[PDB]
Amino acid sequence: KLQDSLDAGVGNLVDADLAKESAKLQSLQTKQQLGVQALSIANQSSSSILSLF
Amino acid sequence: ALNSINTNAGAMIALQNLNGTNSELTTVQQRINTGKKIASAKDNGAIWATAKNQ
Repeated sequence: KLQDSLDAGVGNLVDADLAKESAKLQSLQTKQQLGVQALSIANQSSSSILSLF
Repeated sequence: ALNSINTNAGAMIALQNLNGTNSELTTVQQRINTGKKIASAKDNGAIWATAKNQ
């Protein structure tokens, strides 16, 4: 009985909640996809200078 | 003098308007990159400080 209590205590100390990690993973994947597109938008600046010359 | 060869104000004013458009574009791109309106202390000092402390 004591060993079961100690195992449960350590698990309570260091375990995670995967239900929350799923939501965080979804939001972060969407944000990374948006960040790549934002970098692509930022790269195409200064390309309009060539028309002046 | 409508025929001056040394200067023309049309180019100056076109340049000024182009620079204004570029500045607005920079602000919008920053909003898109960071995903938030108040990202730094330049955007809004009061709201940025409040959010940091909270």
